Amino acid sequence: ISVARSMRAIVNHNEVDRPRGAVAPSSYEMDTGTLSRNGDLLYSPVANGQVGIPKLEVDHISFSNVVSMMTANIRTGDDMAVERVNPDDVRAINIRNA
Amino acid sequence: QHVDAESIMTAPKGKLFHLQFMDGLLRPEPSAFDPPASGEDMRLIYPLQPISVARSMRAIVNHNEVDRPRGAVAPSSYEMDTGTLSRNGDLLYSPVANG
Amino acid sequence: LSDDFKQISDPKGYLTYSVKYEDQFTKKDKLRASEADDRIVGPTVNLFK
Amino acid sequence: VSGLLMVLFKVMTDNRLVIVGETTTPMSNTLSTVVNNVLRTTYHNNVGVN
Amino acid sequence: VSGLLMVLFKVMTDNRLVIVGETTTPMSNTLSTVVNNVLRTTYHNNVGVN
Amino acid sequence: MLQQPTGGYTTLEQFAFTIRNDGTNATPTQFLQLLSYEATENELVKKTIPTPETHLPSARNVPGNVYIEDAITQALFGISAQNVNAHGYFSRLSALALPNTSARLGLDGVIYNSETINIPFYDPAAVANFAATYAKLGNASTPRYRADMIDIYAHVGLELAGTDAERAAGVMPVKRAKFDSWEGSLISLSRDVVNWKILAFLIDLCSLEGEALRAFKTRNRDVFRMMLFIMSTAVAANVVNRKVTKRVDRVLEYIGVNSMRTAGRTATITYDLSRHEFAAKFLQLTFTRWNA
Amino acid sequence: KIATASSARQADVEKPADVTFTIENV
Repeated sequence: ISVARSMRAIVNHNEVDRPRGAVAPSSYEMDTGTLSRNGDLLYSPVANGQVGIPKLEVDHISFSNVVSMMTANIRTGDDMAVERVNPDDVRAINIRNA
Repeated sequence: QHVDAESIMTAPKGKLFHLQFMDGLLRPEPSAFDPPASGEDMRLIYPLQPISVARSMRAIVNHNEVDRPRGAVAPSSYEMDTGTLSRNGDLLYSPVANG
Repeated sequence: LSDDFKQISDPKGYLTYSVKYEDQFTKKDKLRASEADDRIVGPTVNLFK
Repeated sequence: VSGLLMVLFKVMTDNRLVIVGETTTPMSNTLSTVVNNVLRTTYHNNVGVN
Repeated sequence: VSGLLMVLFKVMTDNRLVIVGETTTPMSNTLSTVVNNVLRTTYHNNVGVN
Repeated sequence: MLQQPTGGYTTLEQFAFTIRNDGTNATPTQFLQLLSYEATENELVKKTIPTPETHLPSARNVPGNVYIEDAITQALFGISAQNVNAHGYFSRLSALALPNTSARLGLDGVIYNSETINIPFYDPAAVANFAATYAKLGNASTPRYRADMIDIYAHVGLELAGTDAERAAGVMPVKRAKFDSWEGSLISLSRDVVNWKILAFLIDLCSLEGEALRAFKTRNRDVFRMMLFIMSTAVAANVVNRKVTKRVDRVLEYIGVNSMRTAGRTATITYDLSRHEFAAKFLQLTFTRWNA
Repeated sequence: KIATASSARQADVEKPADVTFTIENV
């Protein structure tokens, strides 16, 4: 039933020993690895030689991640405006040629 | 201030003129959709000698959050030396080479 | 005694730094120095902001 | 099951695009050393739990 | 030129003689390390800019 | 002062040029190996490069320490570089060009009007040789001296995408470059380049003579090719991505053909007209020295 | 004095992005 459970019994037992059945958070909750070459999220490498497993690829939840973001608002407010200028004479307009 | 050409060609000798000069280095890039400027911005009065001689630091702002803006000036090292009193008690900068 | 000198504390120097700011430039990030490091470094950082 | 669609749907159409919020650049001397190991020069004022 | 004389003159006759002002002796633990490298046990409360 | 090695300053490990490739260090040549080209119907045909003007900017005295290396590398490669044609820096350069000037050009890339001893600095003869040509960057904007911003890039293409036969022929098909790449590969490439101490490469290119310089050209050809690649992306008319078999392949089109593009973009660094004049002049000087 | 349970959950603080007029570099 307790499938959403992450941590259990955050209290001491004899000021050192863990209570039987208390649960520390899984390591993946704290991995905050890196963006992949294409920009996918990934957990950090396990062994030094192997590449890190993508966070979407496995079933673990992970509560620290690298999010890309703009440093300040994209909508600066200098909206584009243009000088439309009409055809001089409507009869002379070339409808033809594609 | 606004200096007419006539005033520079008729100011009495020995009167101190007072000129102003832009340091436009701290001037942000134009908006990408700001309208084109048809005509030109022209300028006639220029110094004959270096002017910014009292200048110590220039453009204390980032360029791309690492690169220095072209023309920004860090303070000279001597501003920060605080060396020592000499044997007679004169002020001195710290030794350069160890010897 | 003759007043040959002029006792003073925290002496003022002959040269001082003047500074002109362009007030549209401010870092989005905000530094949080310790109170003592601000007591020391502070007049400087406030001047060369 | 109906609810799952709405999660899926609501996530299918999240168009949020992050802009940096208020940040802080603690001096290393004001941070206990482990936090300094974990911090990276600066952080959003609204660090959530972890 | 007249002004230069007054600088020279005013400096020729500066009779100020420094007395220590209010000082401070921060504990090293309250100072970020570079400041500790620069400080020398104690300093006048009125450090000016540098 | 650093005595210049017979092989040039570039032989020193102090001046190794390197670029991250998906974040790992690599020699420029092994990046250029990743590059692949698809030719099209158009043909680049290099013209003779007009000989550079003899007029250095007047060597006027200026306050402060000009940071010349950062100026040049920024104007060529830096993101949205500014004030690239401000004249003072090159006034100091032409000051270096004089036979017995007090100014010295430190390994830092700074020029110091004093003989400030503590910083090691390049041999004055070599920097005189360097400034004697590169002070001319100081007239990049002046109308009489502006470089052809268009035809010069053909040489760029030839020295980048050119096959040895295409190079000897003096003509090549216009090419569209592509390579397997990480996101932001071009910007990160430009960051890796803009940190290059190109003053060693240019002081060597100007001061070295005969067999040592010819060996120098064969040795540093990949570096010059790389600076050329960053410039080419700055002028590429269009730059995109293709998603072949999970791998993404960045595609710049087209090499060797300046588009006079001015508005910035996500893909690449982008010259304003000032940076174009600057880069053009730089290319004129640099290729004129490169082909002799 | 009776024992009591309680609960909490981390709050949303997702403001729509602010419009600063100040710029941070040249």
